[PDB]
Amino acid sequence: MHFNELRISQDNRFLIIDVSVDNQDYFEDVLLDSIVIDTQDTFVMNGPSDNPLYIYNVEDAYDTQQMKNVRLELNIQDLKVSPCSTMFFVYVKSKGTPSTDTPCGFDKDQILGTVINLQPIYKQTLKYLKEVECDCNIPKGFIDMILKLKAIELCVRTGNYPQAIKYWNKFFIKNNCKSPTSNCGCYG
Amino acid sequence: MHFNELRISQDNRFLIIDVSVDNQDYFEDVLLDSIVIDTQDTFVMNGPSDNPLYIYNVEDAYDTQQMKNVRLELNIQDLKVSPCSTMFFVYVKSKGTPSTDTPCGFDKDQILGTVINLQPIYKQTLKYLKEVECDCNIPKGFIDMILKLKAIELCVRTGNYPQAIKYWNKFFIKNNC
Amino acid sequence: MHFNELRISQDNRFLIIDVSVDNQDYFEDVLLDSIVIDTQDTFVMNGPSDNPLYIYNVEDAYDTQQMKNVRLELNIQDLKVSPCSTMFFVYVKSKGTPSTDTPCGFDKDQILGTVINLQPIYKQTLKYLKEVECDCNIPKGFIDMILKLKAIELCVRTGNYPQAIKYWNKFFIK
Amino acid sequence: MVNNINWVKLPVILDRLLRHPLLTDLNLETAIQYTLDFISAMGLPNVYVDKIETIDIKEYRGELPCDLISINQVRLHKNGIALRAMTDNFNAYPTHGEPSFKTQGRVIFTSIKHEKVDISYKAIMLDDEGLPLIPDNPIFLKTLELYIKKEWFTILFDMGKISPAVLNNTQQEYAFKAGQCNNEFVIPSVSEMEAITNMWNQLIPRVTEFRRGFKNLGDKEYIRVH
Amino acid sequence: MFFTQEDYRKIEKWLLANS
Amino acid sequence: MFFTQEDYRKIEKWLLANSRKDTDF
Amino acid sequence: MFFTQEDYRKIEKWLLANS
Amino acid sequence: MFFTQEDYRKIEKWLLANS
Amino acid sequence: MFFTQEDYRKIEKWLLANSRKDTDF
Amino acid sequence: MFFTQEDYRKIEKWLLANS
Amino acid sequence: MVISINQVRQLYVAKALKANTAALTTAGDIVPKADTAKTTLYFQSMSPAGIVASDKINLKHVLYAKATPSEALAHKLVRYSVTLDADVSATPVAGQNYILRLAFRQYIGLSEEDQYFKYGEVIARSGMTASDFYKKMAISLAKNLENKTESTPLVNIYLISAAAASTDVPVTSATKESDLTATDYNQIIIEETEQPWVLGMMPQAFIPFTPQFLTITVDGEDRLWGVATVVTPTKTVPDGHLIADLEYFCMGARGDIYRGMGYPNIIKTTYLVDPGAVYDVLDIHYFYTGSNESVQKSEKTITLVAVDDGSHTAMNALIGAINTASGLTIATL
Amino acid sequence: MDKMLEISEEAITRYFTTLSQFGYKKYSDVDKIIVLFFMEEMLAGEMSYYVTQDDYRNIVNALYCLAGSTCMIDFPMFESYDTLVHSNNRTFVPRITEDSILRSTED
Amino acid sequence: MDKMLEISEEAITRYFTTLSQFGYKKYSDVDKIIVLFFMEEMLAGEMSYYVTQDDYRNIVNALYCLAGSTCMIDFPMFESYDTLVHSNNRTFVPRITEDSILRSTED
Repeated sequence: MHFNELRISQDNRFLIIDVSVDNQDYFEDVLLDSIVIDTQDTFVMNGPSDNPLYIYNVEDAYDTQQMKNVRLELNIQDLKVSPCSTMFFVYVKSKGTPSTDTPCGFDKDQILGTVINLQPIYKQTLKYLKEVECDCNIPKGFIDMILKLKAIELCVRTGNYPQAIKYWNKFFIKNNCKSPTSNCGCYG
Repeated sequence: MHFNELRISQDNRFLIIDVSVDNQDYFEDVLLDSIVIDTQDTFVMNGPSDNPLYIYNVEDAYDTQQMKNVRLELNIQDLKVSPCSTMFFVYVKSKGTPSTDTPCGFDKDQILGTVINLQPIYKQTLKYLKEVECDCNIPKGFIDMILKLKAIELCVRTGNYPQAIKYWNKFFIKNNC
Repeated sequence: MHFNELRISQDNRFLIIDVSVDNQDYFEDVLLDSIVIDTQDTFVMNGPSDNPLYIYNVEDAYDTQQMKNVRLELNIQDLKVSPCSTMFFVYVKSKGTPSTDTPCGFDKDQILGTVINLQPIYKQTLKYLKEVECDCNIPKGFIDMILKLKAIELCVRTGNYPQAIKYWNKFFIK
Repeated sequence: MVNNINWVKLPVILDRLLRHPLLTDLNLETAIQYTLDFISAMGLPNVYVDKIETIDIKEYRGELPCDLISINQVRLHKNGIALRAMTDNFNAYPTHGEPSFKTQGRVIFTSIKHEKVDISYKAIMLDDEGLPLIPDNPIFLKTLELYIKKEWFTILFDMGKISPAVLNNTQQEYAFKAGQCNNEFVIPSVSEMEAITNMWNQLIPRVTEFRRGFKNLGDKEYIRVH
Repeated sequence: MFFTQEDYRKIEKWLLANS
Repeated sequence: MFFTQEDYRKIEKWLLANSRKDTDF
Repeated sequence: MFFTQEDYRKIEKWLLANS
Repeated sequence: MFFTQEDYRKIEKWLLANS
Repeated sequence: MFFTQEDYRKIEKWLLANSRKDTDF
Repeated sequence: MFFTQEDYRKIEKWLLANS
Repeated sequence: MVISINQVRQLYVAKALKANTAALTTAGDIVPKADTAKTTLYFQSMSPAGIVASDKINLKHVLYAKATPSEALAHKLVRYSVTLDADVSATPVAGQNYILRLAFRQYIGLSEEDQYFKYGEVIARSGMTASDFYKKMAISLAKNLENKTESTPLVNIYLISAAAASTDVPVTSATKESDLTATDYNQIIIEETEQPWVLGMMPQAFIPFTPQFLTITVDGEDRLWGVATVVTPTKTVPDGHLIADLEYFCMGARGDIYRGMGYPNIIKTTYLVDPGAVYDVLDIHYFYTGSNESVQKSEKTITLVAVDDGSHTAMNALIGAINTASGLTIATL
Repeated sequence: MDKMLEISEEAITRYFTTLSQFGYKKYSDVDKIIVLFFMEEMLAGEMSYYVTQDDYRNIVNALYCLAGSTCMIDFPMFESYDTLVHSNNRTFVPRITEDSILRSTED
Repeated sequence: MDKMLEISEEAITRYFTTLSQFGYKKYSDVDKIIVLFFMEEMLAGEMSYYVTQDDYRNIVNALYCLAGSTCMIDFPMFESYDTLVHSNNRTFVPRITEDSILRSTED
């Protein structure tokens, strides 16, 4: 199993999820069970919390490739959370048994992916961007913002998620952005 | 729409563009229209500039799902530009009306993809690492290059392409590869 | 899989390699595969490098328990390297699947063993002891040599072979 | 200088100042300021790092390095001819000779339009931290200690927290050690006295070592035998 | 700018409206 | 690409420069 | 949105082409 | 690297995995 | 000598540069 | 784990040899 | 042949590799010998009357050691597609005289002032197509350039049919009009040929040519008649004649500088190369330096030559035995 | 444009916010504000018809000197999804282990 | 690699731990952190295809200058069972007090 598109729309409306089982020929019998959305405030070390933010069972739909690829486009206003000061954990639960002879560690029934809105972080980094031009001084703000982002990236891709929330709360929980205008806009 | 792969070939002879349209149930009616290549000299903010480097029309190649996927391998030396010292901008257009159930924000006809050659940066990093191997001191130029690359990355991801051109032309223009 | 003796001959003419597979019951299926020799010039962290110094494939010698134990004696001059100023890296491989009852971490196909010539070090220690005999003062070069040897020991036992070669080339060759 | 400038970190001075119970509130923040003040007030050239760095001239103007404090010389990169101070009042201004230069800030105003120039300049030896790095000469350390002590006692005496005799003694000691340090860092070594001797005794005087980088200021002046 | 054909058709449509 | 009213106003203001009325023949 | 002169040239020329 | 044969068999096994 | 999915991904991305489809004959 | 260019060259050549 | 040297050039033939001193039995073997402290490389060979050695290559005083294959030393024979110029007239007009002139430039001498001009001529008639015209001019050139009376082989001419379009039909001074039965001849390919070679006395050099045309006055205008475009070459001259004259020269350093001068009394050197075999060349160029004020350089080179069999087997084993013994990175060709 | 208007509105609002908290802004910065809203006026009126694409290029490159110059003028953020190093999501699908005459082969 | 990841995570975590305890880290060491994570993303990205084994040697031998440079970066520990002088566990077993024409013999 893997993630194809894990992103928040830059208009700060939609938490885009697009998961698909891996295409190898041992992964026929493995299907998708459910999608659990969780936040930094309701996180647990192992598996989803018992108080998630949103649950979506895949099998409550057409009943096979339609299962093997799923996409959610949740409106964040419905979830009653801020698109910018919120960091989401997307758990995807599998339903089935991979055929034997697979190399071990590919038969992971659960996969987890972290989501953040980088646009306000780029807004903060653009402030210190021009320090790169000036010589004779260290671009201290630019380096600080780069290290702040890289800490969260590193702590996510290593699985050290709790320290990732600690850094996120320290740094970016006070991020501000323009809330999506609920009345839709004319453009194209 | 989106990009599948967008890079310069490892042989420094081709500029690869592979475009595909999103698989969405509301993008059946959307196809691909054209591919426009611009450099840091002709780039303009409001869409592709006039007198572009290379205009490509997709209905010439094919004789409907073929229209939804396009791949190119443009010999850069035919474009009459330096593969090392050029910053290609690749625009793509849709020529299609998505469905009425399209979520707000996804009905963007145009996209943009920036391209640079990574060999010169690689060779510069190897030179700086070789300097580091002597006396285990980091040259300040190495940190400067890293942070200038980060600045160009931030400018590109934020859409501030003119200042990215400024930084590129000022700092990284003289490149050996 | 382990080493029985990995030594350079006292005559400074042969490089002795005597490998064996462990005696525990669940390496019955496992055999010995090959012997790859690298120096301080051609080493790479990720296994043996390309263009190695000397490759050896063990089916060639024999015509199955004979294949579990191997002994080599390479004339170092035939390898076209200096026996006194060369640090050899000796890789070995298994080409065999252990049973399913193996305790975790024991199933590793590859090992490595570093080799150097102790004769020059012995001569340096004898020279420094001769210096000590005169006036009973410890030369500081002797303590430096001792501590640098201990540094290379620590680097080898921790697996930090790059800095190990750096120290070797910087101190015990030049 | 007879002795060598072995470098040590700044808090070596706070090792020595804070022995005094009346100087216990001094800090590295104060040490940095008063140390820079002492370095400049003494103006000893052996304390600065000699560096050479080339720049290009765009049009009678060039960008100056960041750490520059003083310029030993400026020369043309291709000829090697050294530059002189620019006495001209209308250098880069046209209406309707020997090259020269001038430096104020981060800009150097040369009399050449487009050329590369070599600048031999002096800077400060820094630490792994971006801080000044001081000589460990105990004369220098004692004089800097006395400078910081004298400043702090001047403040306390303006407050009325120090007897005037104490401040007078501190100023006297600092004055003597300032003279001592000035002479220590200035008086030539034996190898420098050979250079001075070769410069001094010249049957045919040499008066054009500025054109070169004073390379031959110290060469011996050998007369052939006839 | 490129002004693909449907933009020209939009311009025609608008202009021809109060025609 | 979406055009709003002011873009159309600019287009008409440009086209008015080139054109005349029948009386102007 | 912002038009240059060349945009107006394109629009007007293409309109006359269709008249 | 010095690849063993069985590693190559693994590579082709996993490549023909998406056969 | 164990391979993870990522290593196989690198192998794929290398091999894709060398191979082409039926249409490209 | 890490690959270099030569590793990929060996892998692809060994693939093509047996195809 | 006589070549230029960088103060010496010595050649040794690698007809076999033996890896040890006591195994040199056949003449022409080679053993690259070097000590374990990589300071000296030298080559012991088995000469036909004893064991010889090379000069002692100081391995730090090496400038380049690059081995060159057998196909990078083969002369490609240039071609010329002679056709009718379609913009003048697609078909030959029935009155004019159609002459082709071949302009040679090093006919007997070495200069381009020592020229030679051979011709071919057809009078065109009515009803004569383009294919019937090329059938008439390849006979006219083969009776000029490929006759049995010419003192030197100058060029080789062929015709090309439009059905085949790749295979050459050769036309010599015995071929008639009735032998060539094709109505679709569309070009005449004129190809350079291999000049004779006598060992050491007549080296491998060639005679170049450029086909030039006369005028046909198509409409009261003296328009040139044709166009000659150079085609990519197909036939190669192999490397046997170059290395056999290269060994013949380089034996003069270690041996007699004369080779037969005075013939009751020669020292007849027995050579090892076959002139009908193609060879690979490795040229190690090193120098000499005294360890004193005289750091001035005396350049040398040692050329080793091994037989090519198509897969470069005999040379790639020679390079590897030099690589491990001496510690040099000669690129395996 | 519709974005120069937003940038100028933000800039003058920040200017008067500073003049509310403080009673002073650098006139070297008021000069940049003046340049900014002069350009906003000129491009959004009857004077834009003299603008070529070269003029547009020069105008944009001159305006971006104002971008991070002050706190009032800030770097604009546009909708972009690109980068200097794009991803490779192509998939490998071998056919019947079939090598071509020289290259490998997929679907 | 999977280890440059661990070293980079450790280094930046230590950096921010120091900025939590103190309010200052030497920028001469922030330079080393920058070089380290820049290298790791260089080697775990789309630019890992341009590296030869000589380049790998150079990169490793240049990164080992950062090993003990600061407390943030440490000497990595690998699973090793070797040493500069090995133990001789071979055993001696002659055959009924026999010898060869010159020397001793065993089983």
